[PDB]
Amino acid sequence: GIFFPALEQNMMGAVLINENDEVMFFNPAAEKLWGYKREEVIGNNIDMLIPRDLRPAHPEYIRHNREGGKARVEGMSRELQLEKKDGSKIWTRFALSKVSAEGKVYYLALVRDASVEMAQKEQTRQLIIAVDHLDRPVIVLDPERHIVQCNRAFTEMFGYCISEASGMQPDTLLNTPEFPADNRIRLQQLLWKTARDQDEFLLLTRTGEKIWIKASISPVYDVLAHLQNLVMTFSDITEERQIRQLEGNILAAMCSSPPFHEMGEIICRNIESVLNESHVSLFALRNGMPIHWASSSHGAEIQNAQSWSATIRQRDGAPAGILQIKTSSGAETSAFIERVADISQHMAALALEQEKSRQHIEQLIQFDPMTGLPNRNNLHNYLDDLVDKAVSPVVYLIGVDHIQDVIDSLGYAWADQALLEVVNRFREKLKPDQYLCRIEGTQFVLVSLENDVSNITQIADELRNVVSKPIMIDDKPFPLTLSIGISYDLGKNRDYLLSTAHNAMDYIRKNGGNGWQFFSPAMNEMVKERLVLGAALKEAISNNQLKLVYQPQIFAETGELYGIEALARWHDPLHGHVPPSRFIPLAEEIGEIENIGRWVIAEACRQLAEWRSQNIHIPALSVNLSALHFRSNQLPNQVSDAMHAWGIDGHQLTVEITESMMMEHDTEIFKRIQILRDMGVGLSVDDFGTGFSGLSRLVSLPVTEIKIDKSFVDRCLTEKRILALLEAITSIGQSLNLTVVAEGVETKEQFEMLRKIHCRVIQGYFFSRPLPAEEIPGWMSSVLPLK
Amino acid sequence: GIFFPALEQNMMGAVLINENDEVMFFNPAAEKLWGYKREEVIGNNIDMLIPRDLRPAHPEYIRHNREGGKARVEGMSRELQLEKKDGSKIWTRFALSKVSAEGKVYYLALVRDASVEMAQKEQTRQLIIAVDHLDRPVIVLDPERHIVQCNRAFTEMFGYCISEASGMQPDTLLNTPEFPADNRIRLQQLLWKTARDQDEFLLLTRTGEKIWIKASISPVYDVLAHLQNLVMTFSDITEERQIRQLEGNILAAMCSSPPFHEMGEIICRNIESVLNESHVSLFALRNGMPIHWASSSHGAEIQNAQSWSATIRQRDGAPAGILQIKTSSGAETSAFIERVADISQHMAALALEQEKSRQHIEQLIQFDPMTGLPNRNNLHNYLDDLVDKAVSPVVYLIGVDHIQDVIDSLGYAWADQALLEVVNRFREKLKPDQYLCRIEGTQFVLVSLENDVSNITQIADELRNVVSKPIMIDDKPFPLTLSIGISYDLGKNRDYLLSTAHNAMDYIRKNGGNGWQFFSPAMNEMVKERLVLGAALKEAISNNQLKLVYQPQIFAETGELYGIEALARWHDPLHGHVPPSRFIPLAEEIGEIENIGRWVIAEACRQLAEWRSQNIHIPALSVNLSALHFRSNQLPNQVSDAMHAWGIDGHQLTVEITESMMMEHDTEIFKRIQILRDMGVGLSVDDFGTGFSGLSRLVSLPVTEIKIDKSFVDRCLTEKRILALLEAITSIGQSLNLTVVAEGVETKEQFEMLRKIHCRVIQGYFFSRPLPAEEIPGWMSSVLPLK
Ligand code: HEM
Ligand code: HEM
Repeated sequence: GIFFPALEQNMMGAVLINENDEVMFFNPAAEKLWGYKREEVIGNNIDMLIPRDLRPAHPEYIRHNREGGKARVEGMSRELQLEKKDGSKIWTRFALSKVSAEGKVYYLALVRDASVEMAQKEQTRQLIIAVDHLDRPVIVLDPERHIVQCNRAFTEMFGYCISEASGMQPDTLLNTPEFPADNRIRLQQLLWKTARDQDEFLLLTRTGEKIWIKASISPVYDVLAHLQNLVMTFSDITEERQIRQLEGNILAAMCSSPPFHEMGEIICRNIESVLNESHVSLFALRNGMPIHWASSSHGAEIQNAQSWSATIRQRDGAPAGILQIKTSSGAETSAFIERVADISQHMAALALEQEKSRQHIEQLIQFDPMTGLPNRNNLHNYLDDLVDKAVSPVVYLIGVDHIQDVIDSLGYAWADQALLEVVNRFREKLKPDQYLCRIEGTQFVLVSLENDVSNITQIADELRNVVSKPIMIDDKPFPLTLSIGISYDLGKNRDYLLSTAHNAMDYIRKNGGNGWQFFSPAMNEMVKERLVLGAALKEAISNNQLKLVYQPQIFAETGELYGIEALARWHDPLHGHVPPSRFIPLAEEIGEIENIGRWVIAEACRQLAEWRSQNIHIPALSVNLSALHFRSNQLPNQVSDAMHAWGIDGHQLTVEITESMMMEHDTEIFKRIQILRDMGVGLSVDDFGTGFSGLSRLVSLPVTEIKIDKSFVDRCLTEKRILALLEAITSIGQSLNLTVVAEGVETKEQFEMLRKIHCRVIQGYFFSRPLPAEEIPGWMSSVLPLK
Repeated sequence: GIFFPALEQNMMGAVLINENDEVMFFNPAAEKLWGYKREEVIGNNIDMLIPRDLRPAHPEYIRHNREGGKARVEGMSRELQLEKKDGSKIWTRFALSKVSAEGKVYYLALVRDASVEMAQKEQTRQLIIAVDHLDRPVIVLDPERHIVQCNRAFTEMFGYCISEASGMQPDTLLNTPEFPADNRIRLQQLLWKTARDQDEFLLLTRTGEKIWIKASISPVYDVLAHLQNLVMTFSDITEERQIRQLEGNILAAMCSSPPFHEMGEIICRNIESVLNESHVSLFALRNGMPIHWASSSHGAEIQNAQSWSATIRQRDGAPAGILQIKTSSGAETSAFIERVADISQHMAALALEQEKSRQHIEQLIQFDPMTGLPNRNNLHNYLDDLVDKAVSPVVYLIGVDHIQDVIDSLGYAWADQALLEVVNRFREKLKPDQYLCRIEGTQFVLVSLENDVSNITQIADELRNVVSKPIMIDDKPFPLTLSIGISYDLGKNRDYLLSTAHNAMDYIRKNGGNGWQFFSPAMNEMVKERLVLGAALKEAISNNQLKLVYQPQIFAETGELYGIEALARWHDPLHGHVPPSRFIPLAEEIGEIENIGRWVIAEACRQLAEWRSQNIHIPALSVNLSALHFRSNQLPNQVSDAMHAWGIDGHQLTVEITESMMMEHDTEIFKRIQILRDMGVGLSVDDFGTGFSGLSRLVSLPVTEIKIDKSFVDRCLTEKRILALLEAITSIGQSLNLTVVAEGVETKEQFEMLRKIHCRVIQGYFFSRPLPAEEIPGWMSSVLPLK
């Protein structure tokens, strides 16, 4: 038979199975397939040829193709995986056909090895993901200018599928608007142009919005140099420019250097604004852990959405952040999401880098560029030094308040200068011991060592008075004040001091600002009682409750009377017998020293005159002006008025002017005081001048009394180190014809020591304790002399 | 036999041709394929079934196969366009097999259609062309992470195509430098990521080049949700990487806020780095006109140079500048030039906006917000007020220089920190009366009010020393220098002074990297001449070429010469006859304060040795040492050494010091004076003691004699108080044999004016003008007394 040699020498594996599913034929092509030899399977069940794992399902196909023939179908050709005798599940092309061999229902199966074309199909399967995956849409056109294949970017960019765009003109697919009318002419010209070309089109999506597309056509010929294909690519220019301006705006915002979470939120907001129908949010990396960096308020869930992840990497190293964007299906094309993701990721890397650099910068900056002052870093060391040296530091926290008005009105450009002006006033005001710092924003710190209550009640006042007059901006005033808290304690660490200072600083502002306070309620009480005492002193001068007392002075060599001294004296049921060691500085703080001294001298004069008018006389009275410092320009005015109140008898009066030199700062006092001698008052001095030999010890000044203070005589009896200077002062008195008085003496031994040196007047608890205004007349009417 | 039905009833197209090209077998499948009938086909030439246009060569192919053997190929297969009997042409897969009957040559043809396969092949060529048309590389990776496909972009940009790349790891396929930034591990891990990711990598071409690829890996899953393929896209981030570096650098710049011109220069540097041989220019817009803000310095001639412009607009879109890029003709790709235009323009946009704001506020700002120092306008108003008041200042143009080191190494932030550090030194050292501002950039200006050349040079030298110490920052201290220009002219405007000082600073900076001078060299020579004089004094004191004069003091009583006072002199031929009032301050300036005094005392002791041999019995010898300013660092040891040098006990030697100088350090000074007491060396204090008047009487025993200054003795007509000074001295004089010395007597009338006051010693020109070293014996022999 002719069919015998052709079947025998054939390159396709032909096999036949009887109606009972048993095989009866094989060939060398079948041997190239499977692997079994002919005799191994001739007359045996087909199941052995069937794959071992496929045998359970084969009977179903057998029944379907025998009982009903799969709806009376002889067979078909298709691909199937063949498990060769070596166990390899190779791929081959199978074909089936019902046959009537021997009058029975037999089935003939043809097989062909298909490894090579299977590899071609693998190439195509990779190439389809290579085409769907792409940065821009691309579609190839046959000689008749019909769309044949497209990509996922094309589909998601124009709302079209391959089924919808198959075999149809690009313009017919993207039906163009009639406005302008030349769009059709231009697109035809470009599409039918035989050479590579580019142009711009105004396509409108199947689902809506217009896109100003930039389309390009390129040719591809064949061996015969004939038109084989024309590849057309629709690069986006509308959304492409949207991403370009997205990067531009992200860089613009980042150039202002806003804080970390602000940068994250800005990036998220803009990313969503471009890739609408999505949410975005970033995570930062710290200590090898992710922390939610920023998010936009539009975090609502959207159906049919997919996540999309990227990693933030700085100049090198592990990630600095995690990028995640959830986008709803149909929101925007995948390549466009890629375009947004790359820019967002690189911009986020730069954002992380900026914060990282700012960390090391701020942590080590030793001066804040605004105001150029020291900052927290320097203040930390300048407080650690003091705390470890154990010298009690005092920390004031200043807060500028009522500032936001300038920021709102003129803007930051002028609000910065407004702060700098006050900071410069601080510098012009402060002193070498003090240290200044600007910790953050409108908050500053002052470090001091002098920590007396009366010192702080003045430093705080200076700091708060710095801003009395308004700040001049644009020649227009803009007021400000300060809330200043004072921390002062021993032992506690700088951290405790700063915490307390900030507590007080915020507390003052919350109460209303424009003020100052200590941290300690007890220390605040202290000043409350001080203020009450000051008001009481005001009322006291008003109501004439203070008095004066007299300390007798005697000629040390004879026992005759020499003078009396007017020691101020305060009496009060609310506070008992306060001493001049405490009630004078209160008068200085309250500014009533003027009335204090006025009443003192006035009552001294009135007592002197009312005793002169009676049958009693005394050598003189000495009022110590230096105690209240009596240093205003009315220094002679007050005494002149008081003396004129009852006539001028300066010869009967003495005055003490022990300002360290009384001319070291104000020469007007000296130039005007000569009226005292003109009236006859007895000038007196305690200290010894320094410069120019104390102005040649002012022989021109008619000094009368030289007073050796209490301490000198108190310490004299022990040491010749003081006996020598006592000798010198007494000798110079005796030589320059000056009367020397000693303001202290306790027991007979001190008086014995002072006797030999020829001291002229001695006063102290020895001769007579101070005796009030009511019975010193009795003492003088009784005792003369006292030795 | 089944061999007949095996083919006769087959559905696959089958034909057979014998040696004579006659069709011997033609199956019903072949009938339904071609359209002929079996009877019409059998016995006819095979060419009838061949396409008419291809028939002529078919017999030639058959003859070639019959004769040449063709390596006895058993069979083959392919697709060709079959022509049917009706003339229609279709694509039909087919295969050829070689069979032999009766020992002759026969050929068997098998045929199927697979027209959908031809359509898929058309789709496959289309996929290849679609992916290959775009220049972005894409590759596909099997599950095991082996690259299994490539495209034209990848092969062109990496050398390896698929053939030499398939079936191996991408990390090995892609070679990297030796872990420059740990690139190997990053590539390995990213290649192993299971979720979509993207990073950057250095990859070296076949030749070997440092190119950067933005590897972007994405997975593709199957229908059953398993990892199926890994497709990645290496976008060549080289232009993109360059823009990344550009953005980072310019972001760092704009954050650090450099000056506007340096910002433009940085922009130009980056622009030329990304575009070699570029003549880029930033034509900003000022007052509606294009102003050259900056440009790249490489303006070399270019043939048909490519020119482009980018528009710089504010937030509202109004034009504000033009980035004009000029480059080699067509040397820049459109896709990359577009970005170096847009991104650079949009980053410079905020620079321009901030600069416009700063320019609007420039005429009004009063405080530079980087150093806190007053800006140019404050200084201008201050100098205007000073000149209106007729105050000529000295503009210490402190040109803080060498800052370029920190600028190039650590950048603008740490440059500002160093500037704040140096202004900290200036602020702490400047005296209250001085003023300091910042005229521009790094040029500070410290306005003072010192006209003395000595004070000016002292301020310059102390500024130089305070800047000399390394300026610590970031634990890498940098040395810094100053170029202090100075000027001083009465009645000249601020413009005159600031032009002069600026020109002087420029002149000195040009002549050297450090120094300081005046403008108008007419007076700059003063520093050089005084320095030469200082060197000459150094030489003279080292050589011991000075001289001494011995002025005697004559008793106001009837007596012999009380003593001598030794006064150091100097006589040189070149520098003139230098007086004491000149060289003593020069001695302090040059640092021989202790050395000159040591010479003075040594000469005094040697001359004491010389005198005693003759009848010169040395009543007493005072060697001053007050104007020479002995410090405690060298006083006791050196002053005492001269005592033993020639055997003269202190009973005649005398030193002098002012208590105003003793008060400099009260801790130890007079201890050495007591050592001198033990040695017998007397101490004659100055005009009078300072405060407390006691150290001049106890522990120390001065007032062995005390001297009255000539300025007072000759001015007694107004300084009449020196009479009381004399009597105060007389007190302790009669106490323990102490004495006064009125120095400066010039007439017998002054002698009468003094002697009435019981002064014991008279000195001055009148009784005896100073005598040369060797005439003391003559004066002694001649005058006893003169009266
Ligand atoms: C590697 C060996 C084999 C494999 C992998 C295999 C697999 C399959 C599978 C999965 C089907 C379901 C329908 C389809 O896939 O098209 C099928 C159908 C069928 N199989 Fe097999 N089979 C093998 C061997 C054979 C052989 C040699 C025969 C000989 C007749 C056979 C008899 C049939 C029949 C008659 C059908 C009906 C298909 C139709 O009518 O379209 N099987 N085969
Ligand atoms: C549509 C029908 C046919 C077409 C288009 C066609 C075309 C061709 C062409 C162009 C060749 C040259 C070699 C090559 O292309 O690889 C060839 C070779 C050949 N053809 Fe055909 N042919 C057809 C039908 C047949 C048939 C039915 C037979 C039956 C035996 C046959 C026998 C041969 C032989 C023996 C060769 C030699 C191949 C070799 O030596 O490698 N041709 N054919």
